[PDB]
Amino acid sequence: ITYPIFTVRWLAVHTLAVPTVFFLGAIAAMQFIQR
Amino acid sequence: GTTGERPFGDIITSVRYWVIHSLTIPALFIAGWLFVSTGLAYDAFGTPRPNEYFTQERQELPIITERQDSKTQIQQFI
Amino acid sequence: RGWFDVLDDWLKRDRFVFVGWSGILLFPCAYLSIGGWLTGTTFVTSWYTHGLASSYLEGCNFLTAAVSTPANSLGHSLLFLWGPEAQWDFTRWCQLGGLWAFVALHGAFALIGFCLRQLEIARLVGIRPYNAIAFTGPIAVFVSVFLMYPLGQSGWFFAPSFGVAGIFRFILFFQGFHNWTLNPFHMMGVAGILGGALLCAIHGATVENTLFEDGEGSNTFRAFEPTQAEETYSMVTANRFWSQIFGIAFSNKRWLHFFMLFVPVTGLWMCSIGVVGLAVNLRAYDFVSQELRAAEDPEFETFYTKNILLNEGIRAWMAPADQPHQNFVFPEEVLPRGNAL
Amino acid sequence: SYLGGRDQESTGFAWWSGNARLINLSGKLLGAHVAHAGLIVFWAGAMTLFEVSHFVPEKPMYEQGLILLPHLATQGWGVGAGGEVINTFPYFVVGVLHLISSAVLGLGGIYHAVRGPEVLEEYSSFFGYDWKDKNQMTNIIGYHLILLGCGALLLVFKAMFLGGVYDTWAPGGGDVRIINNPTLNPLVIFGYLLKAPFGGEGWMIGVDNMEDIIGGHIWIGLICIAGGVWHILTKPFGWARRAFIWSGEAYLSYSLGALSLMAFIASAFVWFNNTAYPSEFYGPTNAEASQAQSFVFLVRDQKLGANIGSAQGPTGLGKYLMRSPTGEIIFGGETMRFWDFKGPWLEPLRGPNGLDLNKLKNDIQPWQVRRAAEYMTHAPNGSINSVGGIITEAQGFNYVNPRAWLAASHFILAFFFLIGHLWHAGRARAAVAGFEKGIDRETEPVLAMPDLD
Amino acid sequence: LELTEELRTFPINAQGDTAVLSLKEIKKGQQVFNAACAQCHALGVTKTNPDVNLSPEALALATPPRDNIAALVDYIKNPTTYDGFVEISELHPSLKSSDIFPKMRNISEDDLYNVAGYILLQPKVRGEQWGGGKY
Amino acid sequence: LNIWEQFCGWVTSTNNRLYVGWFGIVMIPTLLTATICFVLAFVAAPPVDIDGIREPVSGSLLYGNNIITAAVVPSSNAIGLHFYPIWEAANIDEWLYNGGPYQLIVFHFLIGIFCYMGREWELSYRLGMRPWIAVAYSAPVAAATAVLLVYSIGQGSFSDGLPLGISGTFNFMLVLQAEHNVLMHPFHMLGVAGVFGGALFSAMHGSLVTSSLVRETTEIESQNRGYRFGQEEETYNIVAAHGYFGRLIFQYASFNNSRALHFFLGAWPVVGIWFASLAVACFAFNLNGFNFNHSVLDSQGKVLNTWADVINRANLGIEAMHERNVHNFPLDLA
Amino acid sequence: MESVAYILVLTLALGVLFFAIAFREPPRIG
Ligand code: CLA
Ligand code: CLA
Ligand code: CLA
Ligand code: CLA
Ligand code: CLA
Ligand SMILES: CC1=C(\C=C/C(C)=C/C=C/C(C)=C/C=C/C=C(C)/C=C/C=C(C)/C=C/C2=C(C)CCCC2(C)C)C(C)(C)CCC1
Ligand code: OEX
Ligand SMILES: [Ca+2]
Ligand SMILES: [Cl-]
Ligand SMILES: [Cl-]
Ligand SMILES: [Fe+2]
Repeated sequence: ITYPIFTVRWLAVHTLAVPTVFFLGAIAAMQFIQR
Repeated sequence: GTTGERPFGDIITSVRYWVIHSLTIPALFIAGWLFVSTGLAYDAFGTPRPNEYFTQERQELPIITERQDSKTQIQQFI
Repeated sequence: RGWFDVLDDWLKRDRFVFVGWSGILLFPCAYLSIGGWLTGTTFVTSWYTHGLASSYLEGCNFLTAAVSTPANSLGHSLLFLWGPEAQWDFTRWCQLGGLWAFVALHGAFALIGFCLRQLEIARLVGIRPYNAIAFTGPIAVFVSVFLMYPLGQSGWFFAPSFGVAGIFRFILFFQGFHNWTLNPFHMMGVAGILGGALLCAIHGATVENTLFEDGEGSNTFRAFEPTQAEETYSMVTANRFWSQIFGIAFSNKRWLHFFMLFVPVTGLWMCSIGVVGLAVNLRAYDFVSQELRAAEDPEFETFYTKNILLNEGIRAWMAPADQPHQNFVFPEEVLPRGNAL
Repeated sequence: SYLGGRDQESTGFAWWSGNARLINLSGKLLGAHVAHAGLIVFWAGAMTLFEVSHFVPEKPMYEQGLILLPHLATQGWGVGAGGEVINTFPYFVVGVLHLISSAVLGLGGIYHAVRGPEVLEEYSSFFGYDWKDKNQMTNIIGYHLILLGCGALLLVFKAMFLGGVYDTWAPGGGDVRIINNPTLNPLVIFGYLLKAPFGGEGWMIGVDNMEDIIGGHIWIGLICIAGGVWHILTKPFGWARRAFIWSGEAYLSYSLGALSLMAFIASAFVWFNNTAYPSEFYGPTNAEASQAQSFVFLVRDQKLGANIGSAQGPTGLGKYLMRSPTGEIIFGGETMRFWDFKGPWLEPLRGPNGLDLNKLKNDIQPWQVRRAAEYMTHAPNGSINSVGGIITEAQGFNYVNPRAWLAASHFILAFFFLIGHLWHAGRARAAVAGFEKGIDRETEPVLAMPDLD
Repeated sequence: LELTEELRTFPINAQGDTAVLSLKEIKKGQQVFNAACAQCHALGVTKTNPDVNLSPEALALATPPRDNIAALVDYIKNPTTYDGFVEISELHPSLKSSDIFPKMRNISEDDLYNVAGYILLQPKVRGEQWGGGKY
Repeated sequence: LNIWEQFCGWVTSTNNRLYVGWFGIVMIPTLLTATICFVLAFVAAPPVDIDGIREPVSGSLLYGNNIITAAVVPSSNAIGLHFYPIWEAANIDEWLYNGGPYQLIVFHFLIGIFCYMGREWELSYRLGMRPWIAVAYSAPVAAATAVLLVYSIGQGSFSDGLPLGISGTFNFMLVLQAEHNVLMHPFHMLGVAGVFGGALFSAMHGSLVTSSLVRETTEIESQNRGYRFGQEEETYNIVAAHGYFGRLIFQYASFNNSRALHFFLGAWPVVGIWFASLAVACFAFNLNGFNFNHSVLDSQGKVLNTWADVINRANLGIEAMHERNVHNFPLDLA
Repeated sequence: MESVAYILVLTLALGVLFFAIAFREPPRIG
């Protein structure tokens, strides 16, 4: 029943997700802007 | 069998996961939106802006010529 | 315990991703060069290396976006961020090369870390590895195209550039400048991969064609307790099927699986030793025959001499635009044009 | 005892294979098709309701990249002369009459799938149908074939009575003309079927002189009617009872064949034909544009003062007007392959032998070249997204030529339907033979057979 | 360069004067270039007559010269050969021939004024293209 | 018993060295004519003029060319899409100079490759198997549809569209990049990922059985020997192979049951290549992979170089050099 | 000379294509 919050996989899944949706946002921002 | 930690289907059915992801997924998305709308990627990463490729003195498709001091050549180009 | 055994009781736990005592070389070097590559597609660019716009920031929609290369006038120096060239500056670094240097190097150092990894779990469950033997297909492609092809030639501009179209340039590089088709070491590799693609397709068919249907249902995916010693496909009806249709048939169920290991792994290894001939450009584009009476005899008309003039269509058309290092500029009547086109 | 419903474990089928709970359920299978035929009709209006209001009538019809509005203009809902469009209001009302007809076709597919009865058969002895009472299953094909042939006669009552169908062989470009004599005589129309499927002859595709099209749907209407009242009145025969499987899926695995058979031929009506699909509305084919590239450069060099014939090319052959293998004087260069071209323009350049040089000089009028100059720039050559011409040309104009943009999109579907026909015929032949779930444990049929060697 | 105003200067009339053109009329001039000026003038080449390129090496040589954009909107009003000898309004889109070429109905003089300004701004920013395309 | 049932009852019988049954009745004659004509056209066929002007291009081993360079060297551009049999030729020298034996090893071969696809069904009904192997053979029979028949229909003549030979296969590809651009096309790019996955999934599943095999021998002999063909006990434990490839990636990344695994080896290469074979069937009607040339551009309007124009500067050069005589007119849209 | 060198190794490869079909050993079940 008692399950720990942070583990190795909390750091394994946040790495390549914190730089994912920070890069998703960058792509959207890049797309709106024009020459 | 089991692995020792909380399963994913029991993670996203918790309200405690989504109060920590109502101001976090659009927090990190807007942090990506300000990375290029403020133009920080033009100065931190080395990209040219799409009006400052070619200058008045330069039209000849810039290439590294010397090997030893490439940084100096790059600085010379603008 | 001791000092080291407490660490070896940590990394060999049943964590959900297995971290691995060989994984400390992998997991730094495999998050970089995935995430090193994923900034090179978006943010850092070419156009100071060989005059190309190859980023999402300049705006190419991923089917021509790539972290490229260093320049041709730069040699084989490992652009090191703290290196001579680097001068401890992020900018310019990537702009003048980096990445691809960085990503290439780290990727090469990992692929060691993944093949060390599947050796390491193979002892922990005691399983007799062949995946590390079958990873010698994939590791001999990487270290002999992205690593040992440019070190025979000039510096890492002629190495392939990391993207879907950056590879596609390096394809049409190897058609024109080397004729990488029709040398025999590449052509075993097409027998390796396309022969490998049949043997997983034809083996994927017959296990779904000979089933026992123990259940009273309809779906064939059920009734298969993993802890089941009786074998779920026939092999007696499947041998009777292929002895009649094709005439030859796998008459024992092992070496049906060893052949599926063998047929694309020795395909890539024969393909790996061809580009090391291309590294010093021992191309075998030329036949010693079939050329002297392509010179003396206009009556001798064949596909190979038709094909060898197509490669001249590469080497004087894209080479001013591929390599602006030499500033090749051409006056438009030196280019090989066939006719009205 | 049963009446389980729709789960994994009452029927043995999973969440995928997500119809085969309705093989034996008669009533909810009717709610599958009526919701599906409401969905085909929903696209059929809303594409044209999107095509109109993305239409411009001054620009030609193939330019804006639209594929249903050239189907309408073949029947001639308000086209003036030469392919100009005079009225767009019959194009608007034909889709709203499909947009409103999807909603009443949408009520059936939700009543018969949810609220209506599950046992379609058990009722007033009409529908029921046990995929195995053959006499009943032929009556379903008989009810459709008297309605299929009555839709086949709806074209000829459009052509011979209400205005007329469009005709590209009309003098003065092309015009709707009310067809006054379709062909009944079967030695040329059933003689189309006995022809070669190759170049030259062109089995069902080269079907020029438009009054043979209207002769088709007289002859296809008076056979589907007479086939429709066959299958009401009689049963299948003795040989057909023992040659054609006779069950649900398979009894539905024969529609994947002759179909995949249909859109193979429909991937060639839209690719080679120039009279069932006009080039003024769909755009030119591959055969038309390559003749047109040679034609506009002929009349340029004719007007530039240069004896056409006497010109050898770069190769020894004639640059403009060489001869085909069977004597008809054709256009030179790479256009030997489309030497069978029979479009509406240059048919006033056809002499007795072929492209005749008494009339190839002094009978090119300024209408003829500017049609072929239009088809030369509008050749079927495109990208995935929009960009026309050759790929080594830069992106300027955007044009996919919806002959070519429709021919592949049926050929993806005509190939795929030959797959699932062959894939359903496997489960068909293992339906009545009982090993659809695999071989037996105990009675293995291979062990009864002897050794090979 | 930023596409400033004084690189978008070009002589708009016959032999004596120029004008300044703002940014947004070029982009609808670009839009009408990719609609009606489009199927026979991709990259400045002319696909039906293959040596009537829109290069200013060759646009000056057609007499009277086709660099003045008031002359160039007159040469889409009244198209001609290189010598001004005969009209080619049989064979060319025009406003004289709108009944023949129906695409020229939804157009104005000022909708031609910017595509005349568009077509010679393109060789001002690139040298090989609007030319042979392969130089 | 009956005279015709003695036939219909020999040919559908299982006990033969090859199955001759009813799809084989079309197959066995009309494929073996294409076998006999292929060995003779490879050896001593006179040259055939692919270009459609005059130029008889040789591809037979008697005429000085290697087995890499030999070909059946396909039919002429002047016949187009005409049915050109051996009898509508006025002589066989007129046949073999003008594209004769290519169409004999196309219409015989395409009939014989479809009846094989029916014959692979027919024994699976004639045994107890569930018949889903004709649909698995519908993937490399589609590659025989596209570059032999389907692409040569929509392009025009039967000239373009060989693989017939070795170097002529490589000549056909380099022009199909040149003419209409194979590479940046999303059906071919989906299709090679089926083959590259099918390269790996052969080497993955074939490793993981040969890894997790049980002990039944000693080290000095072969480990391929100790069991007998036809046994009912599984030679490798599937629970050990699942929790090793599971341990490699993560636990739910690996197929817990092997019967679902073998559907996936018979899915990923077989759904892949008939997207790649529906690239060429889509390429038949000149519906080509997309051009990103001149896409990115300065606010000046100056062009910016990409990889795509660097592909195009390679692609225009094969287009400006191929078929070096026949083009009299500035577009290659024929 | 070379022309019989290809036809030799071709038909010697084709001979094993006949021999492996006919003279395959019989698999025996146990
Ligand atoms: C007229 C057409 C038709 C009809 C009515 C049926 C009817 C049936 N088929 Mg079927 N089939 C057909 C043609 C047809 N078949 C063809 C041509 C193929 C080959 C592709 C298949 C392949 C197929 C499979 C693969 C199998 C069946 C099965 C079945 C049965 C269950 C259906 C089910 O559960 O759906 C299942 C539906 C899904 C799982 C949804 C999948 C959706 C796909 C992936 C979409 C494809 C892409 C699509 C174009 C969307 C693009 C979007 C874009 C933005 C990218 C049912 C009797 C099953 C059977 O034997 O049961 C008796 C079975 O296992 N079908
Ligand atoms: C052309 C597409 C199509 C159609 C018409 C159907 C139709 C049907 N499927 Mg089905 N199916 C499809 C695709 C389709 N499917 C695909 C792609 C899959 C794979 C995912 C499945 C998987 C599947 C399974 C596994 C099962 C069905 C079942 C059914 C039947 C009854 C549905 C039911 O009881 O739930 C009722 C559903 C609801 C009450 C939910 C509400 C949804 C509403 C009704 C949708 C329509 C709303 C619409 C927008 C309003 C229209 C406006 C109006 C003015 C007309 C029904 C005839 C079931 C069956 O066999 O019946 C016993 C069943 O077991 N299907
Ligand atoms: C493929 C189409 C199809 C089929 C075969 C059926 C079949 C059936 N429906 Mg049904 N239905 C359909 C579509 C279909 N429906 C649609 C689209 C709707 C929504 C409007 C309904 C709504 C519906 C209701 C509300 C009921 C049925 C009922 C019935 C059953 C008894 C029939 C009866 O006694 O009617 C009697 C028949 C008549 C009085 C004759 C009227 C015929 C029509 C209105 C004249 C027009 C015909 C037309 C011109 C033909 C050409 C069509 C053309 C426009 C394309 C029967 C099984 C009943 C049922 O399920 O039992 C409880 C029932 O109460 N249906
Ligand atoms: C699409 C509508 C349709 C459908 C689904 C059916 C369905 C059926 N009809 Mg039917 N029929 C129809 C329309 C239709 N009919 C029409 C319009 C007519 C009027 C002419 C008839 C006249 C009719 C009679 C007179 C008979 C049937 C029969 C049958 C049954 C078996 C068919 C059979 O074995 O022949 C399949 C054909 C063969 C096995 C012979 C081979 C045919 C050729 C040689 C094969 C080559 C085709 C080739 C690939 C394509 C080229 C086309 C051409 C050049 C040959 C089946 C229930 C039979 C039956 O059961 O009696 C009631 C029967 O005797 N029908
Ligand atoms: C099967 C015969 C047949 C054929 C060859 C055609 C052909 C044509 N029709 Mg037509 N039509 C038919 C039946 C047919 N139709 C029927 C039954 C109807 C009523 C629904 C119509 C309604 C109709 C309309 C309303 C219009 C056309 C139009 C057209 C033309 C262009 C559309 C097209 O590409 O057709 C594609 C044709 C096919 C895909 C038919 C292929 C079928 C093959 C030849 C036989 C297959 C048999 C099948 C496998 C069953 C086996 C038999 C079984 C017993 C064994 C074209 C000339 C349009 C046009 O442009 O006219 C001006 C138009 O306006 N037709
Ligand atoms: C008006 C028209 C026309 C005319 C006519 C018609 C309408 C026709 C049709 C006709 C027909 C009417 C056709 C038919 C065909 C048939 C078919 C297509 C069939 C098929 C089937 C099959 C192939 C199968 C067989 C078999 C086998 C093989 C085995 C089993 C048994 C059996 C026998 C079943 C045309 C074209 C000119 C054009 C336009 C329209
Ligand atoms: O010749 Mn052989 O080839 Ca493939 O393209 Mn179309 O026609 Mn030519 O082109 Mn670019
Ligand atoms: Ca206008
Ligand atoms: Cl060539
Ligand atoms: Cl030409
Ligand atoms: Fe297996």
